[PDB]
Amino acid sequence: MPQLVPFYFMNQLTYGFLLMITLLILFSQFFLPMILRLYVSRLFISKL
Amino acid sequence: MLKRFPTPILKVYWPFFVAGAAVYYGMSKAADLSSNT
Amino acid sequence: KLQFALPHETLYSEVTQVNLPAKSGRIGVLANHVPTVEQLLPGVVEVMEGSNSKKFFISGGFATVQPDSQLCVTAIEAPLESFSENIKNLLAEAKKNVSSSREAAEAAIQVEVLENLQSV
Amino acid sequence: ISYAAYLNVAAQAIRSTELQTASVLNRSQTDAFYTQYKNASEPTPITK
Amino acid sequence: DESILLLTFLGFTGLVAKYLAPAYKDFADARMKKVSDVLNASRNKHVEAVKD
Amino acid sequence: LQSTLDNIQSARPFDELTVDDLTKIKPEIDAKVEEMVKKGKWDVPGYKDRFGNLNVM
Amino acid sequence: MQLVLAAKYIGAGISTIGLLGAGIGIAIVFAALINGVSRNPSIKDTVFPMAILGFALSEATGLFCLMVSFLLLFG
Amino acid sequence: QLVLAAKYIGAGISTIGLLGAGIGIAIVFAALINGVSRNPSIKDTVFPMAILGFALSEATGLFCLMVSFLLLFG
Amino acid sequence: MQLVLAAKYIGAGISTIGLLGAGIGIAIVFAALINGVSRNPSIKDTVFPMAILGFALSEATGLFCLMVSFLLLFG
Amino acid sequence: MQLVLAAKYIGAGISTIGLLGAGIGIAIVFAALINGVSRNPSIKDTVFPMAILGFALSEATGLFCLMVSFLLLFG
Amino acid sequence: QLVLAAKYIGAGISTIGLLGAGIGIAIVFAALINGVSRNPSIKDTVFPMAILGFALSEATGLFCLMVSFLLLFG
Amino acid sequence: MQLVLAAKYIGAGISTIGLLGAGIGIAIVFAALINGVSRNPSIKDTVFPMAILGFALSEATGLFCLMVSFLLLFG
Amino acid sequence: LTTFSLYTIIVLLVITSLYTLTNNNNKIIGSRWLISQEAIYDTIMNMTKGQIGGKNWGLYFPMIFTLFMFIFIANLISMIPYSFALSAHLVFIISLSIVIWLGNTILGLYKHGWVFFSLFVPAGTPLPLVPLLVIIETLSYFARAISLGLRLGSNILAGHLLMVILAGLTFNFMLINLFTLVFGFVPLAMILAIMMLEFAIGIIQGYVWAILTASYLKDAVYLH
Repeated sequence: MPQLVPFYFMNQLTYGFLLMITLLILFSQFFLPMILRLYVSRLFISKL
Repeated sequence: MLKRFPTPILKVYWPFFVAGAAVYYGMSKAADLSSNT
Repeated sequence: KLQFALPHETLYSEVTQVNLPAKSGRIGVLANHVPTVEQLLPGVVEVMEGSNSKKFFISGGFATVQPDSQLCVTAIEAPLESFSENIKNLLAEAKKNVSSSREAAEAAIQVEVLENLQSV
Repeated sequence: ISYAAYLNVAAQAIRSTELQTASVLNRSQTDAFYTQYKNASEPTPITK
Repeated sequence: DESILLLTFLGFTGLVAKYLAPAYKDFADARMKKVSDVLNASRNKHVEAVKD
Repeated sequence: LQSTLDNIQSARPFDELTVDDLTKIKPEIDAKVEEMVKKGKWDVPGYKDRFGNLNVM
Repeated sequence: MQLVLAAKYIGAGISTIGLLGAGIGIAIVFAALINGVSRNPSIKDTVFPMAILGFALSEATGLFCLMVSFLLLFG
Repeated sequence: QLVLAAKYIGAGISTIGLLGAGIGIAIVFAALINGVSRNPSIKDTVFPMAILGFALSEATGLFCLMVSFLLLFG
Repeated sequence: MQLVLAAKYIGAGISTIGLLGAGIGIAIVFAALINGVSRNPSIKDTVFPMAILGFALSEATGLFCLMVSFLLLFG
Repeated sequence: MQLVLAAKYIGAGISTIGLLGAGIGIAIVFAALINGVSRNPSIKDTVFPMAILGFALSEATGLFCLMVSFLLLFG
Repeated sequence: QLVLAAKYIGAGISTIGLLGAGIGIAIVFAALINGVSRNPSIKDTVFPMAILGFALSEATGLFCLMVSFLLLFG
Repeated sequence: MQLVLAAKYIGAGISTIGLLGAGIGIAIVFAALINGVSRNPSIKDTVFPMAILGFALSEATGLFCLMVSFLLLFG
Repeated sequence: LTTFSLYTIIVLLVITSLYTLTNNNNKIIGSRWLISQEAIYDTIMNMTKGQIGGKNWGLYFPMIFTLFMFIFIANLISMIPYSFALSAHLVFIISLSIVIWLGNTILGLYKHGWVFFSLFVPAGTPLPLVPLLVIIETLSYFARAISLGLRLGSNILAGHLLMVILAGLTFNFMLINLFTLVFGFVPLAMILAIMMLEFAIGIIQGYVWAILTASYLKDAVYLH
């Protein structure tokens, strides 16, 4: 099948790994602590 | 909305990253052998 | 048609659904069911006659579907809502009891019963 | 362990919610002494 | 060929709008309520302590 | 204490309220979150013992 | 010519083998029904729709198989 | 002739499909016996079930059999 | 080419055999449902989505066979 | 030459047979789950991870087989 | 050539062997779920042994697979 | 010659079939171990070495088969 | 134009919107869309607190989360009836799986020396069959290498290809006049049942990915 034999493997793989690393950093530093912030805030209000 | 909280996952995730660099090189050679189409 | 009984009381009784935790897993009985004898373990029980439900916490006993659709339930002492924070105090005691140790079986059973009540 | 001992203990354990009445406690508490016998010669009554 | 595939996807979104968009509304509602009730309850709770 | 009653009277959070205002009035919020981000934990026990835990499993 | 016609007649036969599985499957659903209903006769009224669903689905795997058999048999 | 050969060989292959139905029937009758021996009196309800189960099990085999005949005879 | 084309049609029939396993699989999940429900009654509300899931997953492995069969047969 | 291409498509058909076992396997894991749940409905939350593990692991052998099929077909 | 064709055929036949391992894995997990539903509590002892049993059932299938690659490439 | 070389590879492929029985086999022993241990909580001290013996023996049929596969393939 | 690159960008743009435009005022009661991303977070919090459950469960929770969300979104993108391969570019998924396997082997070696290989003696068993159980333990350890990637890749690719093949057949089915399309709804319904299923088998595969690479990480992090 032509779709599973390109030669563009490294071209693809470079942009592919760029999306992965972006999401990892993005989650880890930004969006994950903002969900945990909702949790802790809700509990802090729950305490108060 | 968003706030940056640093994650020092560099030293944590060091074996994951090492495998990626090696594979970057290795898939290049596999690609080079197939690109002699 | 249920026959539920205890020494001191002959609680409740026909009875449409009875849901039991037995050495057969959990069993629900509706009308005729196969005539079995089952060891009742300590249990959380629901008994329904129509959709009206009476809820029992049960000390284990015996269950026997009879061949005459008389569901003979025999138990010692129980309702789950009357029986239910002092169970948490008793939980601390039972853990302590396990610490010291037939005494082993006693303390183990106490932990089991505590878990079972804690479930509701 | 023995089945009737198992059920007995379960009933006894159940005799401990906070609303519990004396009669419940009595139905699962006894201080009797089984006067062990033999033959005549009777091993001493040990608390039941 | 691929317009048949789009008919299947269109059918897929039709089922979604029947069942899922109200269900997800109900799900979202359920959580919104639970959070709110805890929050407003806690606000009440400290006010009691003030009065005491 | 009259003032304390008045302060609850003039604000009753119940819909929304930016977490930034909560961080500004209590930077402890952001501190606890940050310590958790640093630790590699994400459990808030009271968000489980006095809020749900949204799991089908 | 002969090769294509041969391939059709052989290939049809081969397909038919898959169909045996569905036959056994159907029996398994019915067996469970009988045993289940034996254990509680009044579970029957709820269970009979569920049983027919399981039967139909097991049979369905057979339908797809049999279609492929006929496609090879009769083009 | 290759085409005629393919018919006779092909017929043999198709015959394999029937085996599942034969087994299927046995399973239904076994369940009948198990249910009946356990309950006794489930029987009057169960008897129409047993006949039905036989028929459906047989039917999947029957589809195999007609395919066998179609290839065999032509 | 007559050989290669014949080979496609034969190979298609071979893939069709695989369907027997899935057919039996569907029945096994539903048999468990019937037995469990007959024992407990009341479990069914939780269990019924799981039963459909079990059928679907067994079927899915079957579909992988089916796409090879159709890839040769039609394609 | 024709033999090679023929062999590719025949061989593809042949490999596909291996998958059937995994299809039954998945059903068996779900059957166990259903029976376990009906016998103790609270087992489910500890068991749910183990059930998913069993689905995947059973499936994996079949997908290895399928991958050889794809090596012939696409390759 | 016939030899090139032959390695493709041989690879196909060898792949079927995996079937048994897939069934094997499911049998270990079924017993795990049944045991744990009986006990509520057997699992801690059982789980290490169970992962060993899964691995071994799978391993047999991998022998089939390794023969397939040895045929196909070799 | 070409036919004989082919027959070596082909014979190896056919030979590989026997291994499937051992795959199922090891699992039946381990399943029984789980079942027994779940019944007793305590059969295990006898049963664990007994079970390892059962594994080794069930595996062996597959290994005899594998030996023949290698003899055909390489030889 | 590199289609694969364009759809990887599209995945990135979907994920940014899920914590921003989904969110509407940093609500303390929870925005209607954002309630989804609470539940996913919690059922994976309690899953990797379950699965590896260290004091560093959450330390590897971002890694397990971006493997969730990547697969979760890219099995929406691959489901569009006019969109190009991502996970069906098998080479990205399998490469990623082998990378994770190598990064587990290295982690196990790094953390537990060359006595990392003591992991592959499974249990106390008779000494003459101790080496055998190392061979077919190590064999199973890099079966995890290819199993994890190929499971997901095969499922997504095969599903879409099945639908497209059945769609192409139904093109020639509908090239037989409308009287055949009296009782001709059933192949369309079959593609529809598969279309419901293909999202399902991708989220199930995403869960299977993320539970299994928590279990493998349990093995790699905790020596015995």
